[PDB]
Parts: sequence; C-alpha cells; structure tokens
Amino acid sequence: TFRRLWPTIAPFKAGLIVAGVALILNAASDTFMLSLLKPLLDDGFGKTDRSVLVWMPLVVIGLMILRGITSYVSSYCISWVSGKVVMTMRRRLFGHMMGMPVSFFDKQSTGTLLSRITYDSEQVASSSSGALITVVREGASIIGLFIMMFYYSWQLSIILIVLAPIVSIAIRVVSKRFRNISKNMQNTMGQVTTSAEQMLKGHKEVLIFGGQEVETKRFDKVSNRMRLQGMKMVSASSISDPIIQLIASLALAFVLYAASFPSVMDSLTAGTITVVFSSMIALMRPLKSLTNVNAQFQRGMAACQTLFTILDSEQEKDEGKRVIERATGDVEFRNVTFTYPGRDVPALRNINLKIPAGKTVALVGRSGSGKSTIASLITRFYDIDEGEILMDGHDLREYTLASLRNQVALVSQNVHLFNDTVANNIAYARTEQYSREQIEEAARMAYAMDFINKMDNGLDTVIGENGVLLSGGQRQRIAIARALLRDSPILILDEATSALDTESERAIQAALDELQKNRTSLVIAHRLSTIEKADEIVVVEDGVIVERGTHNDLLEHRGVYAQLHKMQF
Amino acid sequence: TFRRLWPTIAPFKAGLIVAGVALILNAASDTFMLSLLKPLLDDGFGKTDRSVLVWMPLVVIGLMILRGITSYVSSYCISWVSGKVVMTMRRRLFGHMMGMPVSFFDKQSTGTLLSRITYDSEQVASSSSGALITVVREGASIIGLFIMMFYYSWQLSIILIVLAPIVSIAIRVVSKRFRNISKNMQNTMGQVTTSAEQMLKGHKEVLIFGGQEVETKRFDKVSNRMRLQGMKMVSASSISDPIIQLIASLALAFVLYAASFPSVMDSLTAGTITVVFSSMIALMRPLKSLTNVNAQFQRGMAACQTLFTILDSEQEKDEGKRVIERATGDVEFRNVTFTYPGRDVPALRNINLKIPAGKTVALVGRSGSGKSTIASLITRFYDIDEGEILMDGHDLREYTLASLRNQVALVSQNVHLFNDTVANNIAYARTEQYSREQIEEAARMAYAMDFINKMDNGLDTVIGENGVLLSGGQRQRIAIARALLRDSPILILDEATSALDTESERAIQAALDELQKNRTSLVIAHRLSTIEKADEIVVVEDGVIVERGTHNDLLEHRGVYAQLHKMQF
Repeated sequence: TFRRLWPTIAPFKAGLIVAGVALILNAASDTFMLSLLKPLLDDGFGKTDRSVLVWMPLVVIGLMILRGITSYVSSYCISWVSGKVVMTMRRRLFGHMMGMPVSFFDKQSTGTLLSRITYDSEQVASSSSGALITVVREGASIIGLFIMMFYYSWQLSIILIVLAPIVSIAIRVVSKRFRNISKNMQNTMGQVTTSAEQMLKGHKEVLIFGGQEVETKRFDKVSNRMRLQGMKMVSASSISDPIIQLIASLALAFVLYAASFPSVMDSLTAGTITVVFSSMIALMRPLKSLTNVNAQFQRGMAACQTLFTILDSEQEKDEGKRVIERATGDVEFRNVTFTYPGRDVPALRNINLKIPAGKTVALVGRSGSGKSTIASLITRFYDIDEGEILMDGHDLREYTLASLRNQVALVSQNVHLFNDTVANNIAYARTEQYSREQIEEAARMAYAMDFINKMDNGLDTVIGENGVLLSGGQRQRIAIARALLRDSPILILDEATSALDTESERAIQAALDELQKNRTSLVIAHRLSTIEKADEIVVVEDGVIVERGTHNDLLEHRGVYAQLHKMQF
Repeated sequence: TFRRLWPTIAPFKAGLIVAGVALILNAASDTFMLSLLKPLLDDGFGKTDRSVLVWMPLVVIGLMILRGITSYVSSYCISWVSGKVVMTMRRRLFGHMMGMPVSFFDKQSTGTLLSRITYDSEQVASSSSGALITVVREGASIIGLFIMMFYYSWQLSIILIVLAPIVSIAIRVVSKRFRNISKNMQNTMGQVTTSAEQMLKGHKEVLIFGGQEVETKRFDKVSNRMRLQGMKMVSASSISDPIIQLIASLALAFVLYAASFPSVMDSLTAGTITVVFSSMIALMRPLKSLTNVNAQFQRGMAACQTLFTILDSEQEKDEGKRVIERATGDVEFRNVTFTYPGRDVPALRNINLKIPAGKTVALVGRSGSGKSTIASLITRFYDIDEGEILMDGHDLREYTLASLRNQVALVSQNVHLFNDTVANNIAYARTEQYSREQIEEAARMAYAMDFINKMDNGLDTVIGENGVLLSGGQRQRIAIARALLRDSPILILDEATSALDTESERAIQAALDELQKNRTSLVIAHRLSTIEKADEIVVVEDGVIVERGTHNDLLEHRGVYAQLHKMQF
C-alpha cells in the first residue's frame, strides 16, 4: 500500500531471504513429519516389521529438531530485519521530530509522541514481518500439503478438494441463516428487556398507588416472555452447530463412500487415507491464518502511514540566511502580535518593548497570560503571527535559526537535565569547544562547585534521571553554569523558583547577580528582589502592555504596577 | 458455595437429569465416533477394498444425527431449566425490589437494577449451567475416551498416560523458565525505552542549546539498546516454543519406541493405534475445559450472591399497626428533621407546618433548597431521621404503609404511565374496585376525555411507553383523573415544569381547580396562579422555613419570599 518503506529494508535483505529459505524449510519439515503417518501405519504397526518403529522415533526427533532450528533461525533472521528496519525508522523519526517546531510538541501530542517511536514504530514491523512469516510459511505448508495429498492419492484428494468449497459454502449459508434468526430473536429480547426496564422505572408511582400485587402480576408475564424468548434464542443458536457438523459429516461420509468403489479408489492401504485426511485437517490452519495476511499487512501499513505523517511533515521553517555571532545591541519588540497555534484567542496582543544594551528588563505581572509567551518568541519556539521582533537591527525570521538559539540562555528552575555527565550537561552541545578547565571555572564562579565536589565521582557523575537525582536548586545552579559557560549575551530568566530553601536562594541570587554582568536579560519577574533592582519594569495584561515605566515612577502612578504591589504585598 | 439457590432449581430438576442422560450420550457418541478409526483403518481400508466403507458412511451419519439430537435435546433441556430458574429468580427479585425503600433506587442504584434481573440474573444460570455441560459433557468424554484407550491396547495407554504428567510438567517447567526470562528482558526494555522518553522531553532545551547532532548521537546508542534488547526478547520467546514441542516430541518418539518391543507390538496394529493416539489428542480438549469448571462455577456463583444481596436486603420497614380508611383530618409537620440517605449535609432542619382540612398550603421556593423532599415524607418514601409528622393527629410511623399511601396522590408532570391501556392506567391498582362508569365520569370531570376519545381505540388504547407515546401535557392530565378518580384526601400538586401553553395551562388549571375542592393539599408552588389563591404560604431557606403566613402579609416584608416573588416576576 504505502510502500515507501521498502527502501528502508533494501539495505538488509539477507535476513528476509534467509527467513524465507529457512521457513519454507520449516513448513516442508512439518509436512514431511506429517508424511510419516503412512510409513508408520503401513510398514510399522500394521505389519510385523518392528524396524519401522526403530528409525521413525529417530526421524521424528530429527525433524522436530530441524523444525526448532528453522523456527529459531526464521525468528532471529526476521527479528534482525524487523529489528533493524525498526531501528532505522526510530532514529529517522528522531531526526525530524527533534527539528520541527515546538507547536507539534506543545499540545498536539505529548504522551503519544513516544508511542510513535516505541509502539507504532515496532508495530509497523511486527505486523509487516508477521504477515511475511504467515504468507511465506502458509504458502509453503499449503503447497506441501497439496503436493502430499496429490502424491499419495490424487483420486481421493480431488474429491476431497471438490467438496471443500461445497462444504464451506453450505456451512457459511447455514451459519448466516441462523445468525440472522438469532439477531431477530435478540432484537425481540431487547424490546422485552426494555419493557421490563419500563416496569422497573415507576417505583415511586407503584408504591403510592399500591400496585405491588398488580405490578408483580404484570411482571409475571413479562418475565415469562423473557424466558420463552431466551429459550427460543438458545434453541435457534444451538440448532446451528449440529446442522453444520452434520453437513461436514455428510461430506466425510461421502468421501468414505467414494473410497468404496474400486474404479475411483482402493489404491489406499490404511496409511494413505490417514495421511490425506490428517493433512486436510492440518490444511485448515494454513488457510485460516493465510486469509488474514492482507488484513495484517494493512494493519501494519496504517501504522506506517502514521509514522510517515509524523515524518513527512512540516519541519522548522529555517527561512533565514543572515548569520549573527553575538547580540551586541538591543533585542526589541515593536508592534508585534502572536497567538498560540491551535487556538484563536490572542495570548499576546501588540507589543512594543525595548531591551537596552547592558541593561535588563523585567516582565512583571502574575496574570499568567503574556509572561511565558513572550519568553518563547525571542528563541523562535513559536513564530509570531505578524509584526516584527528585532534583534540587533534585523528580524528573527531573517537570522539563521541555529545562529539565533545559541544567542539566548533560557534560565529556569524546571530545566531539563540530560542522561550524561555533569561536565557534559554544563557544556551540552559544546563539549568539544569548551575544555574541562573552562567547565571547572564556570562551576566555580556559578556556585555549583559545592554540589559537584560532594558527588561520588565528581564532575563525571551521571546527573540525569535514572541515575543521581538533584533538587530544583541544583538544577537551577546547573542552568546558571550552562548559561555562564556559554556566555550567552541574552538571558531569559524564568525565575520559577516556587520555593525558598535555606541557603539555596543565598547562592542562587549571588550566581544570578554574577551572571548578569552586562548580559541583557528579559527577566520573568517572580521575585521582588530582581524587580527592585531593575533598569525597566514592563507589565502584560492578557497580552496588552499598559504600564511600562520604571519601578519608581510606575509605583507613583497606580496603573497595574502599584496594583501588582497591592497584589504582591 | 451457595446451595440456597438449589431449592429454586429442585422443582425443575428433571430437565438436568434428562440433560445428563441426553448429554452423556452426546459424549458417548463422540468417543464411539472416534472408534470407527479402528474398523476403518485396520479392517476396512488395508485389509480389503469394500464392505466396511459402505457400512461406515451410514454409521458416521448415524452417530452425527444422534450427536445432534442429543446436543439439542441437551441444550433445550438445560435451557428450559436455565430459564425457568432465572425466570423464577427474576420475579423473586421483582418482588423485593418493588417493596423496599426508595433510597435504594435514588443514587444507591441506577438503571443497572435492570442488569440485576437481565444480566447478573442470567449469568447465574448461563455460567452455572455452563459448568454442568462441562462436568458431565466433558466428564463422560474423558471417562468414555479412557475406557476406549484402555480397551484398545491397554499396554500403550499406561505408557501414554505415564508420559502425560512428565511431558506436562516438563513443558510447564520449560514454559516457566522462558516466561521469567522474557519478563526480565522486558524489565530491561522498560529502562531503555524510558530513557528514550527523557530525550523527547528536553526538546525546548535541546533547540536552544544547539545540541541535536549530539542528541541524535545519544539516540543512536539508545536505539540499539532497545533494538538489541528487542532481539533478545524475541530470541528468548521464540526459543521456548521449539523446545516444548521437542519435549513433547520426545514422548511421541518414546511411545513409538516403546511400541517396538515384542510385548507391546502384538496388537499394536494400525487400527489399535490411531484410535489411541487420535483419542489422546482428542482427550486434551476435555481436560483443558474441565479445569475451567470451578473458575466458571464461581464466576456464575459470585453473581448469585450479588443478587442475593439484593434479595436478602432490608425491605421497607412496614411498622404498620394503625389503618385509616380516610384521612379526614390535618397533616401536621412538627419539628421534623430529615436527611437523604446518601447526602451528608442535612437536607431538612426543624420544620413545623400544619395543613388544615380543606386548605391548600403552598411550598413556594424557587431556590430549590429541598422543597420537593418535604412532600416525600408524607408518603414515607424516606423516613424521618428525627421529629414527627402528625397525620390526622398521629405520627406517620404507626400507620400502615399500605393504608397511609392510599390517602395521598402525587400529582405531577413527570408521572409514570404504565404499559396497560388507559382504563386501568387511570385506575392503576384499583381497576377491580372501580367500574368503567366511574372512569368515564372521572376522566370527564378532569377534562381528560378529549385526549382519550382522540386515540385510536378510545378508552382502551395502549398508552404507556412503546404504545402511543402521549406528550407531557397529556400525561399530567391523566394523573388528575387518576387522583380525581381515587378521590384521595391529600394532594401533592408538584407543578414542577413552568412550561405553559394555550388550552394546556387553563386545561390543567381548570382540572386542578376542579380537583382542589376540599382536598387538603400541599402544593409545590412553581406556578404563580395557585400562589395568589393559596390559603397559606411557606418558603424554605436551607432546610428551615423562614416566612409563614398568608401571601398578603408576607409581601409587605421583603425577606426571602417577597424578594423571591420579585425573582418570580
């Protein structure tokens, strides 16, 4: 169907070929083991030659060991191709899902985003190879059990294969008739049960009118009808299996009857009949399983078109060629409006903010609708709807995306830590650029050296989850170390502290003060300490900025900043 | 477990015995049908060419017509006892669920009460009788097939039965070892697959720091650790199934080897070996199903205690000693405190209302603070927690419930209409006492005759649900005739819905005006019309009445009623 997945398997087609050559072999070994019933019943028990019961245990063991060997080889050489194509699909989804915009990550899919690399990305192969196994095994077993029947007895096999369509259609017709009859009877039972429910509903009226004897008399007939319809349903459902079994036995009796005549048959001597009929019994499983090949292959290709919709999708629009090395200027918002994708209500209205060089601006206002939003826009996590965000006499869209992200340091208490050494986390994405001495210096001046020396191995301890666990404050200080080592000229201090641990703030505030040397920062104002010492204070109210003055003058005018002090104090 | 169910089955016990004699014959007709293989293969096919194969097709049909008759006589004669005990149980549940307090119906249970007489009352027989067509059906098949196996070459059945435990435990030990090994490899998969989650979570932090060629490298090694662990999980699960077949095939090799020696080989002839081996592989399905005979007999008996809880629950406390022919007096509330069973907050504080004879008190509260439940107490739908409701000078507790509820008519718009035609529906629970002439005048006196004459059959049209489906306006009118026909002294004129229309409001109000002639009534005053002529007015705030008196004297003082009167306006 959606066979753009075949090039993923083309580099490894030597496990599919081997698991077709050693699975056709498994089917042939099944049908050869089933062929032993004729030598057994003819030249073994039936005859006086005990030798056939001496080598037949050995052949049975040597064919079951061959079945096991070719069923483990057929499992390893498809679990190696259905494992490596899955590996390639997973690491190809984790090269397009790690570049595309945050909007897909925002609320389109959060928990299922890992499902689309764990469950669906393994289902695409556990169903496609599960269908290849079925088709190439039950197309070998079915051919083997056809060749066996037509080799031992074409006379009986022809009349046994002519009847199989006849028996199948007769059983299907009978089952359809009784399914329709049972469906009608179940509809009638549903109506009667609805009547019983309606009898039950009027309890408060039955009590007040005193109709307990009349209501139970009326239900003595409703329940009697429930019984007489239930036994009708059972009689119509349990008369189906006997009739279809009777039709199957009519066919079996006719096959036996055909064998009576000498012209048609009687070349069979007590092992040929047992092999043919045992194969026909064993021929039902590799038709019942074979019919589901297309259903399983389509169920394993819907879960590939899903992965292609995740993959063959919009990436991050890197429509930029201008390269900036250091934000030696001012990052300015000017009449820009933005709304979250997937929602219509503007989370951010027209904005006009100035971030002067060598100075910091505080995003005050605990409304919760406008503070976190503007923080994202500087790094182009969510692209603006229309307007302009300016960064050193340019626009963010103009600048290269890679050259923009490295200019900004998102400092927050809730900061991700990678499953790696802390020396790698502090120099994440820049391990080659920054030497160990630089990391030591950064941790020293970021006040994070106290925690790391306490750790077991020190700077090389695994810090992420599934390892050592560090409290919110340690994560904050590691973020300060990252930002200060990277020397990002722009800082977006979320300051989502949400706690005041003893001596944690005493070091965090000092580290932030040391960080904010001349680094122009758009601080999210959660702590009044930074608000008091701020070059400019700007507030947001449902995306609208109204009070923009400094912390002193904006206190005199009531507006929202004094009201924030009223709300804060 | 609970043979207190048995006395309901004991009267109808000669359908299980008939379905124990016509169901052993079903099993003895399958072990005889897996015995023609001896005359077929041994004497019929290999020994000669004809004769036996002309006699077989009749017996195969003759043992599949007798396997169908005794499979439908077995099913009908259990479905007659599996329906006649369910019917005899259902109407026993609908004689205790129609006499117990309304509290069980109100939020302690819901429409699942139907399931306690439709699903959980047929599951008691669909799984208890399903455990008697497995302990007798597949309990004479096992005895039938064991007699056949020992009748045919006993010296092989002992070898074949001694190897059934040894093969079974060895398959169980092998399946035990490779179920724990796969479990351990699945736990290891949980660690690495969780590590893949922690890569996706840091997408906001991945982009800003620029590390995506480094993060994809960290996933190239995590993809393997969940691929190679996926090859170990398939290599450890696909190696169990080969071995358990090889262990099973070490018995077939040994049984065939055992038959090689002279002692067993004497009559190990082909007919006396297919019937023994075809029976043993046909003996697994009886044994497998017989194990689920206490899992199904307790699934079908756990549901018996579910409805015996409903059956043996506490019925309505009919502490009745006093009987009143007619409530020719005054209903008087006096310091009545009551809470809904199931509501923590008390829904009614102290209440003291006297209803004079031939007077119409009104409960005008549109706040909805439990005005309706005040009327529930006069009918003893919910008993008073503390206090006393003096009806005709004595508390409701002494009066008989059958006698008390005959003196009250719950006139409302949500009245239930029973499935009976509308001549007993008007005279529900009293059709024997009242003749058609009274109903003719009663319906006429209530102005209901127009709707009834309009109907197809007139006074005997199926009126309830699944009948003609009258509207809400018509349903309320019949309650007026039903109350007017009975001429009960006390009325609860609910008047719940404020919806009104031309020739419906006047039509109802004219009927209510004609109804409320002496009829000392308590009106839930949602309609402003009755409030103006109401002799007394009471409004309930929280659980306690605040204003009590005539509507004129309560309008001048604003309080709650007058302000509520403005709210009504």
